[PDB]
Amino acid sequence: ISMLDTLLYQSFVKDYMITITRLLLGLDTTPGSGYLCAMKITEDDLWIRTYGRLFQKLCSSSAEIPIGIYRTESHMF
Amino acid sequence: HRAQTEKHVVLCVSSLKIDLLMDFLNEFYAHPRLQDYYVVILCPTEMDIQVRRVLQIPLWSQRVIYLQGSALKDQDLMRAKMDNGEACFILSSRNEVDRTAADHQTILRAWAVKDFAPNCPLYVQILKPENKFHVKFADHVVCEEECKYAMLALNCVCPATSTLITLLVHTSRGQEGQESPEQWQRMYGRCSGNEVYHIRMGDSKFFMEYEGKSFTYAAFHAHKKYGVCLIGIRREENKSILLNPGPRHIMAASDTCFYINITKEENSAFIFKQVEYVKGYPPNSPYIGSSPTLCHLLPEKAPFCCLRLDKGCKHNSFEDAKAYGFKNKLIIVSAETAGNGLYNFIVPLRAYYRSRKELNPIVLLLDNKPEHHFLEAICCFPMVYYMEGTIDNLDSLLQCGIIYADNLVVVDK
Amino acid sequence: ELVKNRMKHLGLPTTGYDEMNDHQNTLSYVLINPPPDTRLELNDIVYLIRSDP
Amino acid sequence: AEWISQQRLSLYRRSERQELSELVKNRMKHLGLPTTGYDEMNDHQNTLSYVLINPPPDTRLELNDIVYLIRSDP
Amino acid sequence: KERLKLFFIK
Amino acid sequence: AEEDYMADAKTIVNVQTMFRLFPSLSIITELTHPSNMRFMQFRAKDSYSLALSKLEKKERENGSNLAFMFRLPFAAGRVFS
Amino acid sequence: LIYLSYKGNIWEQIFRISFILEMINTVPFIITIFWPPLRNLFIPVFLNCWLAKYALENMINDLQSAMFNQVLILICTLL
Repeated sequence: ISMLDTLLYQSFVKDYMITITRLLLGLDTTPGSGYLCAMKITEDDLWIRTYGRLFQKLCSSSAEIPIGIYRTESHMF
Repeated sequence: HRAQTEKHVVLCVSSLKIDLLMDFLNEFYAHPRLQDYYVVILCPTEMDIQVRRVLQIPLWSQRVIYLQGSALKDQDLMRAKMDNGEACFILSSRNEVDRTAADHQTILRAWAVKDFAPNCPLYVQILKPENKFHVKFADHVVCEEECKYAMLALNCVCPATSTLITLLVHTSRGQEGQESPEQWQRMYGRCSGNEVYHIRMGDSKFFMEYEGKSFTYAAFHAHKKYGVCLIGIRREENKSILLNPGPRHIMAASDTCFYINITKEENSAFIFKQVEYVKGYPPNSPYIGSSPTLCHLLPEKAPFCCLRLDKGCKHNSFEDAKAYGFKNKLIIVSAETAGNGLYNFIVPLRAYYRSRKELNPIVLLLDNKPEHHFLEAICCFPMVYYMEGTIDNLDSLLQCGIIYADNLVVVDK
Repeated sequence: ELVKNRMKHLGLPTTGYDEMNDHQNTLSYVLINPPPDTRLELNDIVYLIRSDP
Repeated sequence: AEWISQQRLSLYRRSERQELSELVKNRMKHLGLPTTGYDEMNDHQNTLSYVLINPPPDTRLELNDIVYLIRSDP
Repeated sequence: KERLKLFFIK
Repeated sequence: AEEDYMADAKTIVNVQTMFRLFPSLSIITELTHPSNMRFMQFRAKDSYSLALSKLEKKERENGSNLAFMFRLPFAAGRVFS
Repeated sequence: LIYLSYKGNIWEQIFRISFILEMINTVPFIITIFWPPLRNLFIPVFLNCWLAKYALENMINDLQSAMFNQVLILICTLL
């Protein structure tokens, strides 16, 4: 919950921040806004190599901008 | 003489600990523009020995001040001088056993600051969403239950939304993973600095002539060129902030745009130079400020008997999760009581915009019974059940179906 | 074998511990707004942002 | 349902006064009571008020003032 | 103001 | 409760709930401490209530016993200590 | 050090403990350069002890934390 406290402290200079963090989850139902979601990069999706080229598909498909990614490397304990 | 000329910031609290203090001290002074501002505590109870070790460090002895008193009585407000204060924070301490008791006191302090100083901006923190509307007059509210349970729900859909937001809200220059040997460690350190910033369309190095073009047409051209992701827009007509407007939003000449980068334009210009469901609103909103998202719902609201797995009802008599035959893997939620956070869990997971065949069923492993308040609120939603058990008891878990389950949320106290 | 004995007590199919729950212990981490040149590995999950109809 | 999408404009663009009225109105349908009593019977007044004790004889008397009388026993 | 300030105090 | 004036918060929150719900409803109460008259039927966005706090300070400075006097919930007869 | 922390008020800097002691010492030394007969005049540069004393306090508390280090200053203050 340390992050929820840090949100409040940083929001002093960044007033907008509270509304962003609330909208990211999907609590404030502002008509024009959207929501956060996932898309798994399967064996078929390696068509595209890099993160920059990935925009050409996702932006031109259906208004889908990406924020970041979630990798899975091999390291078995 | 200090209060007239020099700056002034306040912090009210139930009982100040090291974790509330240290994290505030690090994050507040991390802001480069806001370094010289003075800090003042307004704690009712006596000092710990650990908190004295932090205050007595040379630099924090100068700026950080401790007033031992409560926000209700006016002498503690008169010594601090709230009327000419820059900001005022009020933290609900994760300290008292009863959560509503700690919250009612925090709301009572919020009025005391509002009644004393009218123009002083409140940065209130609140536990329960039930008593959120009592401090909706304040500028910035942080319902910690809503935010906790909503992230835990959204973690089920997209893996690590918790950490995704943690790095956005945390202040950081991004100097991490430099001495670290591995590839992922150094690249993960670059992402620490990434925080959301704001700029207007006029003074825009990035979006100088992408006005007539579409929304994503600007971001792709910008990101390949410089390396900035466009997020949100609010024109001067209304302050309603957006997140990924569609292509129909045309980029105006004076809109306060929002974007993610390590730092803003003004701080560093290094890179600058070189089956029979229903879609509808949830009727039983359990609290006042519950913005109702469009959601999947049952056509007829199923009774209290059909919600509980443990006993076979007089509609479809089944006991364990295997007898129902749930397609798609399961999600579980352990909890102390059936609070309104578990309603805030269900909302983002059971939305209309989520695909109906991707709806992973929900189980609420409550320790106590569910109240008639919450049972009526949760009543409407599809494929959500409960069983009275704990995480320690193995047999109670296996009935719910650990054998096939993607995620398992845990919330204890 | 502890869990497998609990499944016989409850009256459930014992296959689900080993077969359904295949045991994976792979490393994982997150990235936020990387460079355009950065690569894309197999089985990565990308945080998209949709829009309202 | 082509037109029910507009319900969000009514929900978003709304006051807490409406939220609280519609909360209570849903509780009245649960209990099985006439829903008219929130707005019609309870008309919402927020006028200022205060007390005075033994004022001067010259002091005036406004409309809808309540005077603290003292009666006697038969 | 700019150059010496980052080396003196900060 | 450890502190004095925070002990009767439950009642103030529950009444302030009922005040927002039913503006029409005149609601009377006995709160324990006399400091918490201000919080009884609290007005957030109204300058006239917030102006009286500054007037209430000058009462206490002059050496007046009846300080709580000027709060609207008191004088209306909907609360007393 | 004035141009770094020039926070509106100049009287926050000039009339202080660390600054006045310096101006009592260093201003005469600049007068001894311009005036040729004032080399033989008495200048209280022995007061630099109280400046070196104050120079230690800011230096030492840059980094028990200040048990032995504080007591060493309390000896310096007396000596």
